[PDB]
Amino acid sequence: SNIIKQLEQEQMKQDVPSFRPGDTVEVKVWVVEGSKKRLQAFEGVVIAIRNRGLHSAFTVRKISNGEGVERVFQTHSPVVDSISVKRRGAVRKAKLYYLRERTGKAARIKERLN
Amino acid sequence: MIGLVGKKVGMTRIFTEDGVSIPVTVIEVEANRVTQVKDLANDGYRAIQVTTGAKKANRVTKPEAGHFAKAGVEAGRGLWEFRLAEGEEFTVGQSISVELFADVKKVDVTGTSKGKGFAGTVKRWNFRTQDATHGNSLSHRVPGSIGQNQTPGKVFKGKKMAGQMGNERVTVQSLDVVRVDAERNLLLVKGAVPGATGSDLIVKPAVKA
Amino acid sequence: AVQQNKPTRSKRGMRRSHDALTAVTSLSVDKTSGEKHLRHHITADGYYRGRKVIAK
Amino acid sequence: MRHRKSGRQLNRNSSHRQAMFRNMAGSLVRHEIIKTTLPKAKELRRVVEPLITLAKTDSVANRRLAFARTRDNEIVAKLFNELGPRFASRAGGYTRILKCGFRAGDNAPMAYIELVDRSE
Amino acid sequence: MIQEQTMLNVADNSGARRVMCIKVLGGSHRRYAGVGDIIKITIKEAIPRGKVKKGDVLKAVVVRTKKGVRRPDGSVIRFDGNACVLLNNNSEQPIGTRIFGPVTRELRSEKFMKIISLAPEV
RNA sequence: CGAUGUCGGCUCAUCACAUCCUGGGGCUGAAGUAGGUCCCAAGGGUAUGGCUGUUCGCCAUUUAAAGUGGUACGCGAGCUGGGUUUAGAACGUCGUGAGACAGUUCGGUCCCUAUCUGCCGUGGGCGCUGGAGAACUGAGGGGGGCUGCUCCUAGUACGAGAGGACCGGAGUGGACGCAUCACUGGUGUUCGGGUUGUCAUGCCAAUGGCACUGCCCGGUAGCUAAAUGCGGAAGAGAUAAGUGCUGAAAGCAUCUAAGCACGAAACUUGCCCCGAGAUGAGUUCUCCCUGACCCUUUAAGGGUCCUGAAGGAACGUUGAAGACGACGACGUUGAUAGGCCGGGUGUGUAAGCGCAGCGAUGCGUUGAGCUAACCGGUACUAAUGAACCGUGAGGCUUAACCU
RNA sequence: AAUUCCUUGUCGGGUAAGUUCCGACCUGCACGAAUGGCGUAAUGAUGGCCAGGCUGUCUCCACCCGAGACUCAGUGAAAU
RNA sequence: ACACAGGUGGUCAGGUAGAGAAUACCAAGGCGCUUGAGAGAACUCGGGUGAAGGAACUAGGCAAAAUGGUGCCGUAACUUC
Repeated sequence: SNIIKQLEQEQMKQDVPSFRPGDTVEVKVWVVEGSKKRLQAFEGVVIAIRNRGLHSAFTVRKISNGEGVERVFQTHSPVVDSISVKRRGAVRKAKLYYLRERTGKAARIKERLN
Repeated sequence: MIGLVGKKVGMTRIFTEDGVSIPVTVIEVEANRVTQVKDLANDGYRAIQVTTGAKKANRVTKPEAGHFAKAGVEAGRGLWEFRLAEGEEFTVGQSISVELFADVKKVDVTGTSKGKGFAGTVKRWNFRTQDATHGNSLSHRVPGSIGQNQTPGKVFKGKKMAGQMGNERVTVQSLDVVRVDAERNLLLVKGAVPGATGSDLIVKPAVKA
Repeated sequence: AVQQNKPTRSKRGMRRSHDALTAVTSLSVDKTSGEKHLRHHITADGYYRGRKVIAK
Repeated sequence: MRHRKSGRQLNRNSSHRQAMFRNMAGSLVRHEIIKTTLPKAKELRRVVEPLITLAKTDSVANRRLAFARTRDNEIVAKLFNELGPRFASRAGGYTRILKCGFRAGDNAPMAYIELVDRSE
Repeated sequence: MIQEQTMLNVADNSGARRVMCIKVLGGSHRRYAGVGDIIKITIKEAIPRGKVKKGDVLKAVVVRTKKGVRRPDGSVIRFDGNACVLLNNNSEQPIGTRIFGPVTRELRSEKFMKIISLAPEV
């Protein structure tokens, strides 16, 4: 039924970037706490991103030592305000999972400059 | 006021500002052809035949076709009927849409629940698996007991045993409508309805508020 | 006992009443050969629908 | 029942199913018609049809394509050079199946599978 | 999960860092604890510089888990390991004077007042 | 005693009510909040951890509550096999001794190709009265009948004060069911890439075979909880305990006699499913069949001529059907399924070519090469035009109207 | 305790609880110095206990693969 | 008993890898396990991968799992040194 294949495109956002693992994109969310509308940024590196169109997956990890946080955001989520785009990373894995157990000097990556 | 027939066609998500994914069942409803309104034709009451659609002209049967032959010689793909009490109706060539629900709340749906073949036990009756060590005597996926020694000399009627899942409907009553779109055939209901994508669905207002 | 009394010869026949020998009905006649066959298989003379599919 | 996962299993392992239908596809190139079991006739296609489609478009060089299989001197010479110009005008539909009863009773179901273009 | 025999990090000062879970609290036939829920915990090493002793059993609130949370914001949030806050044996609420790492705010009961008010968590 | 395998445990049952928890009522040496107590009640709910071979027991932590019990103190052709109760040996000890010990310590045998009933799932034959299709009705059955916290009532009634309520709607968890793969994890021997050793193509390149999917990293479709969503409502009928009115036996009194209304979480329903073999086979709608001759003690047979519907199956393409059947879409008056084409997801920039480096190897022509289930195009391939069963208006009586 | 019935004794160490263990006490139904009495390097596919590691043993199993099973064509038993 | 996954003294020692008659691929040389064909059910024998914890299991951490190579550094208590 083509209605499903309509609804998965006609809901796509029109101010969203295309980005990769190892990037840092400075995502912002509304928090949805109290009547005084908040805004919160989550800082860290992209470990998984795209593709499912509207449904596309997007996960960020803080990689802080000795302990940090990993969060799922999803590029078209109703609660995401913005994706700001900050730094690049030089990594070839489509899933950054070899880094997902690192936090020390083994977690430093090249920022895709030449 | 009566009900409608359509098809599941898939699972989808609601994209709510509560951040949760929340499932919604699509339910695609082509306008039901309402090919006959009855006047005291059996058991002293009034009813309407809602008619889900039609059949391919090359694959028609004579005893099925005669039920729709005044509206067309192409059958109806669903000989469903409903009681007429909330109105007075006459038979015309205008199909009824999901606009029937534009001021309605809380509905119930008959589906075509999970066809799993054999189904077994762990995925039929939520059974558990027995101790897999100290040496296992061909007794890993076994029920334990099914009864008790000699006094009954039988298994009880309505015992849980292995047996298939399929050839079943199931009716779900915790539903309400979201889209009601007579221009997209899109009913859209809160939560997940029984059966796979090809399941044929019957919807009406629920008596539970 | 392993069996308490040997079964009646009726029980043997009642299984055979659900064991109908497949013998197939409505044999098709070929459009070029002198053979008859099953509707979707080749004749023993190498013809199908009167077309000579194989040598003999 | 596993009916939503589509594909015929047909015996042993994917290494023997590679080797046997690769050998039998070599024999199909020799005779252009083969008699075997009705399930085998359906799965033989999956070696033969890609080698005919590999020759569908005419383009120079790159004869290294697929050159680790069907390399016997009695049939390798027909790859591109006959598998192209005998089917490349038809736009698919290279082969047809026809049942032929059973084997020696020994009740295995038999079929003939042929190419839609055969030469003698 | 946060379940029986699970070794955990204590979000409390002056004592030792290692503590062990023995069971889940509140409701019937309880397996597994989620973030904002209560457990009964053992003091595994204590240290003489803390306010509780080795082999004593206290009440604690689950504040972080390696699989974390997925119901409040709807999207999954995951931590690096597992930690809980340690409650006063009579007065309740945290026994120490400092709480380490990020903390839940999803629980609503006013018996947790001084940890559900924490501005650094919103 | 020509054997009927055990204690406890795993795992799963069924019943009692002497009710552990739930609802109703009356007292309390019960102000309010409560607890304990008794009278009605069994649909719904009824621990986990440790020591023990162990019921019981004792200890730890908690819960709405940690019921009292029957069944061969249920459940070994269901599982276990520590203690028991042997094959070997050991400590204590009696006796000159073999030996012995409901005294002790280790080591240590659980075999079986299920009958008839049954229970869970699934087909075929007959009958319903000429043959089929599909609904409706509901004689009948199954599903199902708990609970913490939090809000409001209200800091009101009540109470110096400490402390603090009805009614029962709402939110949020727990237990237990029900459903779903759009989410999110995991998998992914029908996808791609990296790679060790060796074998092949004479060598190298390149590609492939073998070695656990040879090893390694991601992954579509498919599936499934470790993921996801949702319940057991409102109202009606009828009750026992019990609360009362009106009132007599008993000129008073009284809740019972007449008369009557109320009263529970149970019961009868409502709801959801299945249900006419409901032979008691209903009711209705839709479809198919419009042929006679001869003979007679016949709600029956004999002879003979002509003649093959509806629908299902066959037949084969096959699906979100599947143990086999059965279901279902389509079948040339053809999108039923491949092939060919295209898109989607996954993989990750190759070989041929050119450049850098002594080289391994890298860069660029090249966002390359590849490919499966996801869902569109295209009759290129196959489901052909048929045929064998199934027939020819279907018995008897009574009532009515016509004759 | 490889030995002690009531008895699951006592205390220190210890475990969330230990009829476990180790050490201490003598508070061993008839342990007791050549079958010795007690320690003890070396040896242990070693009983009673602990920690550290590691896990499909478990919470609780989910998917993937072959070979049986299923179905079919042939050969064709036994207990009873 | 049978053409049965069994028993079985002696002779011989190619190439790559390896220490090797392990093991992995192959010569010379030999064989295709003498009942098979479909289907792709649980369940079952034998394999592969696995979230968040961990012995919470069991009379017994049983069974499984981790470790593991081969060169060098380093190495306690106890001891009859």
